Amino acid sequence: QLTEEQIAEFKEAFSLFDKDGDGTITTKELGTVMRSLGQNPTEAELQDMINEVDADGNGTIDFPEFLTMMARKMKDTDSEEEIREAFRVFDKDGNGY
Amino acid sequence: SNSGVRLDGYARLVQQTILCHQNPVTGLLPASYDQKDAWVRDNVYSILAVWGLGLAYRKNADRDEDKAKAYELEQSVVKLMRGLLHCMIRQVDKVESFKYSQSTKDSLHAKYNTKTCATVVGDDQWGHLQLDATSVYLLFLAQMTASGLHIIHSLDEVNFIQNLVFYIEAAYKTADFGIWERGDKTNQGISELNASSVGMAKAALEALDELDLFGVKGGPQSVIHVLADEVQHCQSILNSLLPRASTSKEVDASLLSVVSFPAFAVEDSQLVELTKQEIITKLQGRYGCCRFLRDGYKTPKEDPNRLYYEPAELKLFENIECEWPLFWTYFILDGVFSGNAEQVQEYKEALEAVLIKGKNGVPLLPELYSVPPDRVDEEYQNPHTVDRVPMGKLPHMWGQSLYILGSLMAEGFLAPGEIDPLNRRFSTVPKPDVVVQVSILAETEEIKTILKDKGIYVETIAEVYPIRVQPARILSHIYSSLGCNNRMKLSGRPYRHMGVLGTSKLYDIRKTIFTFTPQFIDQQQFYLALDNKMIVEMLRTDLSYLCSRWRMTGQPTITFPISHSMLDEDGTSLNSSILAALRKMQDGYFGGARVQTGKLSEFLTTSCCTHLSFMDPDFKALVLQLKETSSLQEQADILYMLYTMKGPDWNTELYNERSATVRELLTELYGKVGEIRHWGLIRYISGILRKKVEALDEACTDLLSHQKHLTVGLPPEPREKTISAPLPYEALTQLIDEASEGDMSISILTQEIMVYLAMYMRTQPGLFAEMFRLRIGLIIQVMATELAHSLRCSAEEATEGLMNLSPSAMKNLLHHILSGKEQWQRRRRLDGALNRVPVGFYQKVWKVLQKCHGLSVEGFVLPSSTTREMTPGEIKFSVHVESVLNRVPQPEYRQLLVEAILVLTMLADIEIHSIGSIIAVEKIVHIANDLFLQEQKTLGADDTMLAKDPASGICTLLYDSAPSGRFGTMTYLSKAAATYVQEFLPHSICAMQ
Amino acid sequence: SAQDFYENYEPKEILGRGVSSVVRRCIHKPTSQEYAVKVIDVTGGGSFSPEEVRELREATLKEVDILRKVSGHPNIIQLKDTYETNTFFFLVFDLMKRGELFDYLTEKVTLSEKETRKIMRALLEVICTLHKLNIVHRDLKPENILLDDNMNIKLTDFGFSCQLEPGERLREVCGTPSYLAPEIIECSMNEDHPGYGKEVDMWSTGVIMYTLLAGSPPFWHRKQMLMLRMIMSGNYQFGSPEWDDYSDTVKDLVSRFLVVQPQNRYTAEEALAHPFFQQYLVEEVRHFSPRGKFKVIALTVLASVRIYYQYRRVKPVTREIVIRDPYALRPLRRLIDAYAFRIYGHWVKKGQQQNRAALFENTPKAVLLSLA
Amino acid sequence: IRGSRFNPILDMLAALKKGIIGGVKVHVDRLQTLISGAVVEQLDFLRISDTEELPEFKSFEELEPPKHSKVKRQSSTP
Ligand SMILES: Nc1ncnc2c1ncn2[C@@H]1O[C@H](COP(=O)(O)OP(=O)(O)OP(=O)(O)O)[C@@H](O)[C@H]1O
Repeated sequence: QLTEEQIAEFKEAFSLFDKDGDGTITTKELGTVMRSLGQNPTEAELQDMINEVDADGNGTIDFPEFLTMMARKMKDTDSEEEIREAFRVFDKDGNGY
Repeated sequence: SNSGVRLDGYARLVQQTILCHQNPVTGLLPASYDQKDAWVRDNVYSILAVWGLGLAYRKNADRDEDKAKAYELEQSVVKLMRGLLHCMIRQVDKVESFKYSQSTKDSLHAKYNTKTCATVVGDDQWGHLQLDATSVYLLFLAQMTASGLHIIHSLDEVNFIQNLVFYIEAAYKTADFGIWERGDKTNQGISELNASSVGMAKAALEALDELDLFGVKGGPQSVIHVLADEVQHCQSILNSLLPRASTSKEVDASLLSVVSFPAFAVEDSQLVELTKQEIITKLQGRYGCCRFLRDGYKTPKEDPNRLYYEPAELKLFENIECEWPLFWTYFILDGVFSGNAEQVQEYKEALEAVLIKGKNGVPLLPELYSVPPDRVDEEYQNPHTVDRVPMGKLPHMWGQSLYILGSLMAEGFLAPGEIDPLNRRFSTVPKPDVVVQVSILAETEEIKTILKDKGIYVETIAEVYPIRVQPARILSHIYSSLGCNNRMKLSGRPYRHMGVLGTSKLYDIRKTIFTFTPQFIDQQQFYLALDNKMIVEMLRTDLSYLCSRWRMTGQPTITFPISHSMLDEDGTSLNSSILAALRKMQDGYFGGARVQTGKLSEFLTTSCCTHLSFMDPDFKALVLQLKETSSLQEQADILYMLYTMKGPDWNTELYNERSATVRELLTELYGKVGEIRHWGLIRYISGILRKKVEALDEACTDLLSHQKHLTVGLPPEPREKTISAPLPYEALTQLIDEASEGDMSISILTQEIMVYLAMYMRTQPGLFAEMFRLRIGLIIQVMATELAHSLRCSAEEATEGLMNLSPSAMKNLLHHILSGKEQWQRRRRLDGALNRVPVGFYQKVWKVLQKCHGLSVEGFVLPSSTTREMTPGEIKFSVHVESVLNRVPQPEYRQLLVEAILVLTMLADIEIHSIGSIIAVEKIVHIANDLFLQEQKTLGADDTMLAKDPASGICTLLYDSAPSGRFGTMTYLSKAAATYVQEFLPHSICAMQ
Repeated sequence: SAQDFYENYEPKEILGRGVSSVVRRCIHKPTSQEYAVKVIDVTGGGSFSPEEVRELREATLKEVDILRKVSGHPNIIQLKDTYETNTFFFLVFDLMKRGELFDYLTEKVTLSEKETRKIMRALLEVICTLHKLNIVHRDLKPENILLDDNMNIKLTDFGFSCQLEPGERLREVCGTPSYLAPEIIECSMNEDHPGYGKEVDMWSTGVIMYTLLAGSPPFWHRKQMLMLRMIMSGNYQFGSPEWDDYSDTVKDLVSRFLVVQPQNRYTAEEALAHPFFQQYLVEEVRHFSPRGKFKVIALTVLASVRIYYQYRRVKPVTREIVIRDPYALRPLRRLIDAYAFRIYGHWVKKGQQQNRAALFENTPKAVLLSLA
Repeated sequence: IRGSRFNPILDMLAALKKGIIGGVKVHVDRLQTLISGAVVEQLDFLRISDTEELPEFKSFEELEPPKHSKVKRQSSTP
């Protein structure tokens, strides 16, 4: 079961995902966010990701789609791999914390 | 006046262009160039400009010069019409010979010579069958007669015109060479049905429905009588045959002449707009519209001094077809006629540029524009980019006359109501509704009383002395004596059946009102009228048919006598079905029509009444055994043997006081059996008597109008020849008898089945969808197998039960089978037996053949070189694919091959590569079967589960397996196809998407 | 009278057929409308006794009364005009250019998430509206529900639905054999259970959702006895390779919609209150302590990292896997299922004998099928 | 043509169509056919008139269908 705090956090994440409020994450906004973070995904890779995330070929991502994607279960190994990757990304400086 | 100056200029232009070749003595204009030959259609279309000019000049009367000019133009038109009439009466023998047994060698020659009115070519060096030209000639003759001109002038000429109408009315079930006189795209000495022909014939029959050729001074003896059933059949044929050009042409620019000013023979304005849009999309060019796709006329190749072009037109004549401005003139006529103004201006502006000047700056319409031989690849790669050059008949009389008429129409000097006094412009106006009137008559007093105590008031056969009621055969015999001339060796209208649209109207002969019952209530002709459910069902059908069109003026009237055959077993009350039908009609509603009960005299006040002016003044041991034998079935059997050995027409000498022939005894036996209502020997009696279902040719042509193929009897390789074109009644009966052979009852069963198929095609044209060919023999085998399975009996018992079932039971079983409703093995067998395939199966097979070298079906081969010769929309490719797939005689194996082809097409869609080899579907299905057997062995199934087909080597579980699923046959077929592809790939996979 | 109906409505081509009914289009002459007229006879061609005729008349009058009771609902079919004759019934309704849900479902095999969401939302709305007026339909089937040009579903076939009062239960046994609750079979065993109730519609909604989502009815067997035993036992299961790629909310909704116990079954109002049908537009009361902001930031970072792994987790074509098993690829499985349905799309009509689940055979055809 | 008078009008029209009505023989045909070939009376004095403006004569015109009730010629309805 979900919670009100989780719903509010998901809504805030969806709002912050796009620079302009239009109900869609948008390919251009996602690319700009990726470049700001320090990543340069390929156009073909981005298109493949958009197609895989979306349930059809409309090419747009909605808030329910993001909520469903965030609701996936990673089990155990994927969870520790994800947290390790997040820590490595956050730990850019050579300090160990 | 300025208008006078413009009219004088138009008259001068007409005289300098068309009238300069008047060709006196005969009056037939030469067809341009150095031809010295006259085409009836060309002359008829050319005289339109002269007729319009004369009509325009007639308005400005009261002057000697104008009156003289108008009289000269009208007399020139009359002289041309009379010359054509003399030309056509010169082939009275040909017309009379074509009247019976419709064949291409019996029709009058389309090409007529110049003065002296003789024949210029033989009967085999040209296509002498063009009903469109004669029909349009008749229609224009009717139009001129209604205008006021006198053309038809003699009673012998009236009889000839009636004979011509009888000759043309059979256009809906015959194949001609068309306007182009070349049949389909490939000549090859073949002919096929054309929509233009049947449409123009229907319009001509409508024009001459009750026209008086002698004018206002004519009498009742100089009028034409045209039946409405044939016209409605033609209308139905056109409606079911106008999403394209014909059965072979996807689109023809000649279809404009049916949906425009000429003959206005079309309804459903939406269909007209769709046809115009598709013609513009597929044919419009920079110098007019092409005649049709893939035409080689006037090309820089193909050996112009040759005929009967071989099938090598894959790309030679594609995208470089010539364009004709006459279709632009037709478009401008259509725009200027109905309601359009801007379209007229734009088409005139477009056509003015393609015009070529002549002597003294005279406008001239070139025949066509051809692509130069040097710039052929440029046009092929870049369509409609190169510049063509004028060639052919520079003074095209047809096109010039059409353009002149259109310009005169647009300039306002003429009105649409002048050229069309028969108000054919409003043929597209929707019909609001129609109320049908019916009457019920009691044969005897007992029937009237039985109807009375049930709350229904009827009138008996008597007491209506001013009105007489007979069956339709009398009406038929009466119409058979129409247009009969002994001196001219004219036999009149041949004996033909009539639909419900003919018997509905009232007839007046010898100052007596005559009403005829519908032809379907004749139990003597066939046993179909015996069944009460059949009676009520197709009575509802014909009521619906009458309510639908009713194109004829006046109210209709139907008479339904209640005979003695539909009473109950006790013979004291009516059956439930007929009583229910009477009660339903009493409430003013039956089926899909509004009806009202009443008295015939009341309906006589307002109804459709027609006046027929032309009617004004040891053998002995066998006989003893047959007489004394019981078991009436065995009695009919012995009668059949007697008829077979020595009883064709010889008297059996059964009686002593009177000598009765075998036919009398057969009729007596049939009458006796009809009372007991036992369907054990009725089929045998019908087969012996050789009784044929009425309007069988109508059913066949209705079935064939939807691009369908029919086969008669069980299929072996040699016999069971397919039928692809409409066939006469005699030849159709001969083919049916030949297919039935000595089984006799097979012919009757086949007749019943195809008549049911034709009935169901009109009512529900969705059950026969996805079906390309229909086989009566396979259907008979399937119903016998299904009935044997249901009754768990033998084949002989199944045949006996099928024979014993009532016709309503036959219809119900056929409907249930056609719907495919009531395990997987049986379903696959039924699907394969009826060769049911998906709609896009032909396109998928064509794409696979394009992407593969060929397909192997364990025998012969299907090369991929045929994809360029044919098209996915061509029925020839579909029939070739069906014949290739029909080699295997196992319906389950046929379905397996179909699904293997489908999965192979899906794979070929998935992988972007060229196979470059021949793939065997038999090997694929064998690999799938082996994989399924291995999987079953691994799972734990024993020997009794892993069965083997006696003659196919296929596990029964595969047939019983459902199509889709985790362990469905789709997955196994896909695995086998992928394994075959990997086996025929260079040690790798090339599937990426 | 019949004359007024004839002068007001014009019969047209047949649009549908029933057990004893013919559906044809009609045109309102004063308005030039495109309504539909239904024609049902009385005597049935003289094939039945007048008792059957009077029973049919009673059923028709009950139908028109119930329909007029719920008239005015945009989602519910409306009876514009009704007529009665001696030997014919004339009824006027609203014609739609789209077919029933059966045709759309068999054409599309499986519908999209938005489509199923809105369809169950509309169905819940109509069933709760009916409950507010104390009416039981108990005949919710995919064939009995139609669609329009706006993809809006309108329930029909109100001849069955009748008025109910608190404290009374019905006892008739009927309906599609796969659309019955444990209540009806318990009542019809000999006499024990009282009668009908309310949760029959809830299980009807559940099986509708299951059929629309999974593509096949939840319960289907080759034998009537086996299928009724399975339905009574309530041993339904979710397909392994079909239900994996769906959000958990639909599994939960289906599970509570198929509860065998009528008491534990979710109410229509409870189903409407679920977050699946809940939507939000804008709010300004989302204020909390900095701990809430930290939690929101952490969840946003987690979601971003999760979506950062979506493209790298995609699988290649894997042609070898296709050789070993074509069901691994979801698009390939969907394509082959659609092709198989298109091949055999003409054998999907009314009747429990043949249905969508007949085409699918998940069970292995081995020696284990003999045991029962 | 409305009301109970619909029947007598139809009877008179049928009598006219038959050929003889009231002891007088009549012929029914299209107007255009009757006009053609018949003697026409000439009134040339109008052209000779010296009036600056030629007088305008109002001819019989088709009556458009109403757009409020749209009575499409219903039955007699006594
Ligand atoms: N507006 C409409 N347009 C076209 N078809 C319609 C319309 N309304 C209903 N139908 C069709 O008419 C039938 C209505 O149900 P009806 O009660 O007449 O049939 P039935 O055989 O008794 O059973 P069922 O109730 O299960 O359909 C269905 O076949 C439906 O598809």
